[PDB]
Amino acid sequence: GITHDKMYKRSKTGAVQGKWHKKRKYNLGRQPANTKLIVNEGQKISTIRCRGGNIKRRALRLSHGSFAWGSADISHKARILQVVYNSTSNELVRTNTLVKGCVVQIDSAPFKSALSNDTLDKEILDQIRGDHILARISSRPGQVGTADGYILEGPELLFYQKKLAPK
Amino acid sequence: MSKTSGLYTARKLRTVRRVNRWADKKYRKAHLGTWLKANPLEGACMARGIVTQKIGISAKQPNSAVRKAVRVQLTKNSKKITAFVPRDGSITYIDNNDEVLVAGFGRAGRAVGDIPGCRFKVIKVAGIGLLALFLRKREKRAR
Amino acid sequence: MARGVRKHLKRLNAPKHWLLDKMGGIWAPRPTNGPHGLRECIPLILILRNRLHYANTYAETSMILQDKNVLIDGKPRTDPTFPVGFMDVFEIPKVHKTFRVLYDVKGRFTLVPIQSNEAGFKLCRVQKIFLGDKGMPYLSTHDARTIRFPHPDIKTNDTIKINLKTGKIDEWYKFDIGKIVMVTGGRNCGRIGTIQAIDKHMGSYTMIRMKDTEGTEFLTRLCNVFVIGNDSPAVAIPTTKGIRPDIIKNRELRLRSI
Amino acid sequence: PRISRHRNSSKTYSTPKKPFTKPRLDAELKLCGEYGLKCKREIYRARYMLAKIRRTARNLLTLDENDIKRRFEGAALLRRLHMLGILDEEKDQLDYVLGLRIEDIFKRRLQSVIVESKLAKSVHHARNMIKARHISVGGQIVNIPSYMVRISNTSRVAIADTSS
Amino acid sequence: CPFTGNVSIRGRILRGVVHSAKMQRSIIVRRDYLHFVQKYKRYERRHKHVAAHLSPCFRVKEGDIVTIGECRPLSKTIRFNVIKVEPVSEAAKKRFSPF
RNA sequence: GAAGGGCCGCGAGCCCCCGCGCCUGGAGGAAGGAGAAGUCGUAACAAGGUAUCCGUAGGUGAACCUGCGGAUGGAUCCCU
RNA sequence: CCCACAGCCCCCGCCGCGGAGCCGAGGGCAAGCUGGUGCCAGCAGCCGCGGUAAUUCCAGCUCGGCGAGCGUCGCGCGGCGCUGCUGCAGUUGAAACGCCCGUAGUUGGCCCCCCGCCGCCACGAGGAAACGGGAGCGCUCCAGGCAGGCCCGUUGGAC
RNA sequence: CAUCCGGUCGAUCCUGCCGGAGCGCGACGCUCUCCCCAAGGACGAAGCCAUGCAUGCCCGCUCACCGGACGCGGCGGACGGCUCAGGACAACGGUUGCACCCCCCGCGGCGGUCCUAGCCGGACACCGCUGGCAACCCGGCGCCAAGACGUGCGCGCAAGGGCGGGCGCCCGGGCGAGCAGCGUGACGCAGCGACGGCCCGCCCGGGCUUCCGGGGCAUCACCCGGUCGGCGCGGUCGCGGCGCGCCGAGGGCCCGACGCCUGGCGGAGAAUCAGGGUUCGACUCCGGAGAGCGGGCCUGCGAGACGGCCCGCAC
Ligand SMILES: [Mg+2]
Ligand SMILES: [Mg+2]
Ligand SMILES: [Mg+2]
Ligand SMILES: [Mg+2]
Ligand SMILES: [Mg+2]
Ligand SMILES: [Mg+2]
Ligand SMILES: [Mg+2]
Ligand SMILES: [Mg+2]
Ligand SMILES: [Mg+2]
Ligand SMILES: [Mg+2]
Ligand SMILES: [Mg+2]
Ligand SMILES: [Mg+2]
Ligand SMILES: [Mg+2]
Ligand SMILES: [Mg+2]
Repeated sequence: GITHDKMYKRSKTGAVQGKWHKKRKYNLGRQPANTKLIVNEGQKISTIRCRGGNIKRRALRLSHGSFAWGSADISHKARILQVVYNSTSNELVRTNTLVKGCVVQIDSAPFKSALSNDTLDKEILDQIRGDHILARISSRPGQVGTADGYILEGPELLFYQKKLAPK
Repeated sequence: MSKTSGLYTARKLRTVRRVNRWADKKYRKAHLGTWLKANPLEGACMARGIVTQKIGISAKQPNSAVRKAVRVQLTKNSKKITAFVPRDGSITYIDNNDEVLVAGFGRAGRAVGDIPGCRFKVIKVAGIGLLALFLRKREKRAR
Repeated sequence: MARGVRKHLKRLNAPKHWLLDKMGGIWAPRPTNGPHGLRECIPLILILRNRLHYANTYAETSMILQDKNVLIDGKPRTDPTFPVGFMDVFEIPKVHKTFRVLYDVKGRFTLVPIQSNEAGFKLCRVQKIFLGDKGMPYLSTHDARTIRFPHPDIKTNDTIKINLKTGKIDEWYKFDIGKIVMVTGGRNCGRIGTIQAIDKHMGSYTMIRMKDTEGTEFLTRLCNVFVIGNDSPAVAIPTTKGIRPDIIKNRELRLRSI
Repeated sequence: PRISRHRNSSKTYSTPKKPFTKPRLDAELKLCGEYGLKCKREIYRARYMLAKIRRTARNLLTLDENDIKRRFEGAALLRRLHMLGILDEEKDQLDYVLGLRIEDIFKRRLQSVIVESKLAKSVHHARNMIKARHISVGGQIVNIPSYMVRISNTSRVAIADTSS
Repeated sequence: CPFTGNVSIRGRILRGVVHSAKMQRSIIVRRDYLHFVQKYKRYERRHKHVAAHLSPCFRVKEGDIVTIGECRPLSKTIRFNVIKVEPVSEAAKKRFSPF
């Protein structure tokens, strides 16, 4: 089936190497999970029997995740609203597909329920008084079956704000 | 001198010999491949064929004789050759449309003696050696 | 490529220092995984059948072992292919024979008979220190044994004395210049000498220079240098004291024995 | 595979490069008559062994006297030659070996030793007697004519006790 | 980069000369060595091309001498990283330089 | 949670076209070699009866002939 | 006796099958006498024989070589300094480009007393045996095998 | 263990080839007393296959017949054996590495589990009754066991994720190397447990990877366009153009690229014999690849397995 063996490629000179054996099971790959944001329907996670009896779980649908505000040391479980930016391609954004590095909007309730009363960074607080907070994804859905991340801070926040503001 | 002799000149010497060793007739005949594709026996000690015509061939100018030979067709090639049965009075033992085994002469693929354009020898007919039939060790009453 | 692990062993592919006859058969015993590896071990049956000669076949050895007639480090072993290695204790109570497995100068395994006073322990080489679960310090050895909570004063390549009955450390010998050692690998297996120099190369092997009692000097890598005490051996050693004779003297000895 | 595949084997003799040589034929026939040899394979065997010894001696002689390998190999070779009686005892230098010759090999055959002991009338008689198993070496019956006797067994060769 | 990045140097250290420097952060290194032929009792000069990653901390032009350290596979043809550069002077004649 | 269906992925087999390599028929045309004691002339070897040969160009039943320039492996080591 | 059962080898008793072929005899290349045939039949790796003595064909006698093996066919090494690194040839035998410039390539005078680097030499570590070499041992010898002796280097299988 | 001989002429010396003389591998032919060792459908048919055999064992579970049957369950069947089609910077040989990895048995340790425990629940197999079909194959009803399946008694514990070192450099758990482990803020309740094994280390094995070596033809001189590199995600045991999107333009070549051919498995080694070398290497040991051609997959630590299953094609 799908394989990642290098025998089917060309050489550094651009030559055809040739083939000397049939396909092997060590060098196989699998179809992508394509984890979807929920926005019969519910959280669905599958399990994969990998080499050595090891277990791998890929998420197909999920709606929640753990997010951390590093500067203030605040962490809660929050609901993810939608994906708003992705560097690889805009098609993933349109489909609300979750991958590592996606930029998402989370609900503000778990944070505002305790914030807006202590001196901290102005920008995060302005986000808090609203409905959503900009954030990022740091885990790998499709390998561990989870979608965690962290709240954006300084220069990267400015970068992404300037990116998505005109839209 | 005429030949290169520097300490870092192995490549040139190898290439020179590689190119120049193709000028020997023997080396070409052995390592070129044309002879193998042209030899009806394809590098075999001897072959098996069917005799189809019994003929006599004159000798060369300084000699005077008619040598006895037969025309053969090889089973595994379907091509034609001329093979010569030397021993005295051994033509009468060979009959038309008979199974024969044909080998070579002393020289690899050149003509031998005053026989013109003949390079093969008959050794077995109908499964019995001709040398044995000539000495009366056995008889061909099966044919 | 074989689809899995290997279970057989051709006789011609067996280690040389086992001394197996070419015409004995197509096959040789395949040792099972255990305290020692394939190339630093010798199967039990070879000792019990081709040396001591208490058995003449595989079957007799099987009966003897399954009747519990040999103890290895205080534990009965019923496997004819169990691997025996260096500085192991071989006791047969039925005949009151006790042996310690060591190396001869020629580079082969030998059985040195011992006493009762020194058969309650063994020497082990520590070559790996690591943190296990919960950050608990650990320590491993050449015979595939691990000990938790070792003394901080014990470092790598040191030598450790452990009671056979209880795997508890008593005293330890450091790897240092001036300590008697015994070579356990390579061209110099079975030689005994004292460390004279230590030279390290960043990212490569560390070479140890040793001098024999007679003044001969030899080199070997640190991976097969075993400490056996502080200037004097801690255990009984073969009749010869780790001296390899030259071919001439060996020939003289052979002629004398002829 | 069968264990019989690992059994070794080799030839033991060499044929001359030029066969039809009159002096060689004369000398070979002369030697065959003198020692009553069966065929000419025995002479070829003797020449083979002599060549082996000579080559070993050459290789050792090329080296220095104080070479450990030279001492070891020369000592072994001299001991073998002395034990076999081919070389005289009083010679203990590697140079003397190169002067050896096949006749010295022949003189140590069983036929020869029993003939010089006056135990047989002739080499042919010796061979006939050996075949019939009327002879013994050290109390053991030997029926191989080409059997070579060591010096220590020279006085131990006698007639078989059980022979008629 | 081996200094500010997340790779480790392990294995063999080698030396060579710069042959090309056209890619964004990669170069081609030329290595020269000798091969002996027993029949003719003489040598041949051989060379090989080895690609390496060049970090922005180094400035390199053709003919420079570099020291490369072995790393994990970084791409299809790259397993080495530059760790030292020694400049070479202007218009210096190309010379056979085993290292 | 079965049968069944849809979209993608791995990918057989057949059809169409292109290219490469190895063999092979063919009226007629043309080369070479061997065989014999065929017909027409004598080009070369002697100054071989016009000294021989090289390159180039044209012509003629055939060997060959002629023109321009060159060599002696020539038939000359020798003349204000 | 041996053998899983049986052969075989070996040992003990009574009777006792003693059998040599394949090539060649002009030279290379060791080895010659009558009868036929008559450039026919045939031999002959090459030179050659045979057109009335055929020292060469076909037969008999005799003789030689190897020998339980001998001869024929094909291939590889050698022969071959006829592929030439050691170690060919290049006026006339086969073979110096019509001449010059010139990049890759190959090759480059003499000089510094010691430092660094490359090659080089020596030693060493590390890494399977079998094969090959080789120490010791009377499978009756031998091709072999790693045995074996009693009062054995710790018997040995070194390197 | 450094050898030559016959043949161009009316005679002679040379060049130069033809032929002879030796060893080995096979086939053909004649012949053959005794003993010992010993190869044996490989040689452009990896062509086709009647017939028989080549993988079983057993601790647990007996109201079976008189405990032996049978069946469930466990281990093994991925080793061994055959062949050399394919594959020419590959395989393979020597030398590195994983601070980019996985691993059954075995040996030694370790063993704390968030929110009826004098012992839990329901089934199937064999078997009884009733039956289909030429064969191969199975159907329905019915009481019963487990070291089988499910649930699960218990001192907080799997994967993953955020934060936690410096001020030119160097001078313990561990390294040559900031690598391991731990704390703490949030997520999630994975595995073990109705006769206690999840986990760690070693070992054998595997996967990839550095450097050097690795056939011929120039009547093949220019070749490559995921081809070369960078950024990001995905997938994988895992690194990686391995795959996808975007960006740039590169990489190889007379020190012979690319293409074509091979009656091409490689090495340890074999034949030959002054020294230097030439030719071969199906076959005993190691390694690779395949099981009519081409593909796909389940079980399992481990197979893209074929004396395992699914499809197309040829039989
Ligand atoms: Mg004229
Ligand atoms: Mg004229
Ligand atoms: Mg003239
Ligand atoms: Mg010549
Ligand atoms: Mg001329
Ligand atoms: Mg000429
Ligand atoms: Mg609980
Ligand atoms: Mg249970
Ligand atoms: Mg092939
Ligand atoms: Mg194999
Ligand atoms: Mg397979
Ligand atoms: Mg398959
Ligand atoms: Mg089958
Ligand atoms: Mg199988």
